[PDB]
Amino acid sequence: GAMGSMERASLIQKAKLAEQAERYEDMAAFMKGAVEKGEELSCEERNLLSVAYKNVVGGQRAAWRVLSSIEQKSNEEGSEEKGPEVREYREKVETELQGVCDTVLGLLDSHLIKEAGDAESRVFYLKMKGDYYRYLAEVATGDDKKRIIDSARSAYQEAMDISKKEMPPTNPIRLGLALNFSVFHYEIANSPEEAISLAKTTFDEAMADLHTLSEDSYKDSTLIMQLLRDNLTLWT
Amino acid sequence: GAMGSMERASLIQKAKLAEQAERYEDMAAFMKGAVEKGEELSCEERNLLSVAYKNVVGGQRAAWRVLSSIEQKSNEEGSEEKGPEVREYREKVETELQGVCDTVLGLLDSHLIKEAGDAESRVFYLKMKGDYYRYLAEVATGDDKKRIIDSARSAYQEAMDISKKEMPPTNPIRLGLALNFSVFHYEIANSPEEAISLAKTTFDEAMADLHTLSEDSYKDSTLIMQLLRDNLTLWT
Amino acid sequence: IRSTSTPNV
Amino acid sequence: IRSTSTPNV
Ligand SMILES: *CC(=O)N1CC2(C1)CN(S(=O)(=O)c1ccc(Br)cc1)CCO2
Ligand SMILES: *CC(=O)N1CC2(C1)CN(S(=O)(=O)c1ccc(Br)cc1)CCO2
Ligand SMILES: [Cl-]
Ligand SMILES: [Cl-]
Ligand SMILES: [Mg+2]
Ligand SMILES: [Mg+2]
Ligand SMILES: [Mg+2]
Ligand SMILES: [Mg+2]
Ligand SMILES: [Mg+2]
Ligand SMILES: [Mg+2]
Repeated sequence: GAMGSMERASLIQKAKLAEQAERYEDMAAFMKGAVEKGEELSCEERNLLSVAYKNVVGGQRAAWRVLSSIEQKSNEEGSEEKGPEVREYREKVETELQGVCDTVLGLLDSHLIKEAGDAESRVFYLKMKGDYYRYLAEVATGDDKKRIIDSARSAYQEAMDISKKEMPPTNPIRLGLALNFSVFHYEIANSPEEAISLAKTTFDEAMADLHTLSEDSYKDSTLIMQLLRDNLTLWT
Repeated sequence: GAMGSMERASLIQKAKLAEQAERYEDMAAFMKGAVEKGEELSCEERNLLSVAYKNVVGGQRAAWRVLSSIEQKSNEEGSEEKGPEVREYREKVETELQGVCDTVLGLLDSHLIKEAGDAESRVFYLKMKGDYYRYLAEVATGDDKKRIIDSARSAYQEAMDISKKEMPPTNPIRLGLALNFSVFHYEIANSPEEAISLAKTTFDEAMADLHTLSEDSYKDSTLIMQLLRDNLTLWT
Repeated sequence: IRSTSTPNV
Repeated sequence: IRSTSTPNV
């Protein structure tokens, strides 16, 4: 589309500028343009893609939750009827969120995952696939809610199997995947016990491997481990 | 345009929802839709219009400043040449900002100002006109910089003359106009002495009129007076 | 660094 | 209220 005439290196340069300017919609469009050049992405470029889309969808999710709460309050007894506007606007925001998730899923399917052969790239993209199905699940209510949940689970499970065979237990991508799969289990799949088990086993195996790390790698791994502990504190 | 088929009351309802959801681009499009129905706006509806567009342009101004600083650093001696990307992206953001200012100016010209006959409405819309010319001036560098600055000054001056004849010195719209005209003088018109004089006289005349106010009106007026004092502290 | 203008209220 | 997922880093 609109980024077809810009050089790949100029799209990456401008994504970095858009990050500094907190222009995340622009950042996402620059990175979608870069992916569509057809070349694989390096680690730093996967980070730019992830940051851009997480910020865009994160705004949409926050907005959707505010509107869903208002809508739920409207549909209780004692609530004066206000017309179709709250539902319509929640639907508008929901549709836009679904569109961003479908855009990301489409980049991963065409053709990021199929060309990803190293563990860091393949685990990252499969985690991303699980995350964006998870965001679709958060808003799903129809006959496809179960299939959307199963799509997220399958992606996370494929990523988990590769991560456990190919990466050390302190690898940040491995840790971040396990964190988000544990969130899936607790918040989407009605499986709090599976969530707690995964977060505990992940934390314990990482703790045991910290001695192998440099000071800088240690700081990276312990950051995510603190998130696992914060969730265990919340869940128990 | 796209809001032509929605009821005015539903556009206002949805602007309030978009405010709660921090969806300011949507809020602005709902309020532009409401203005285009052709009816005058009430005080609360002028507030929704002002909040929506101030948030949108405020994001653009912040982004433009980050990019302009990077561009200026690029054009200094010792700086490695990086190509046209920083200038191009600053230009993209600048053009979008100019477009939002032209949209607001167009609503005021077609036909909010001409139908505004009460002091609160006319002073508010003329202040808004001065503000959006001021934002255009912030990014102007060409042969029209002087005419843009003069456009802002003329709008603020017309608003000032009405405010001094028709409103008490503690009226929040009168105070906010004088605050922003003093910012014009200091930051745009290279007139720091005029800025300091205006802010001092405005603060002193409001202080002398506070005794006439209710507790709630007092809280409103003293909030803006603190901003005048913060600027005087900064400027002196 | 920059002067304060009217806020959103 | 909601569980923490991976942040932007
Ligand atoms: C090197 C590589 O491929 N990447 C992608 C990443 C660096 C990591 N991912 S993530 O979602 O795996 C993640 C891990 C750890 C944290 Br604290 C946050 C996110 C995000 C993009 O950058
Ligand atoms: C009643 C009325 O017309 N309005 C418009 C306003 C309430 C006030 N304006 S403002 O820009 O004059 C302003 C004054 C004071 C402060 Br603290 C902030 C802004 C903004 C929209 O609401
Ligand atoms: Cl809508
Ligand atoms: Cl650009
Ligand atoms: Mg090329
Ligand atoms: Mg009732
Ligand atoms: Mg729907
Ligand atoms: Mg009607
Ligand atoms: Mg050099
Ligand atoms: Mg230009």
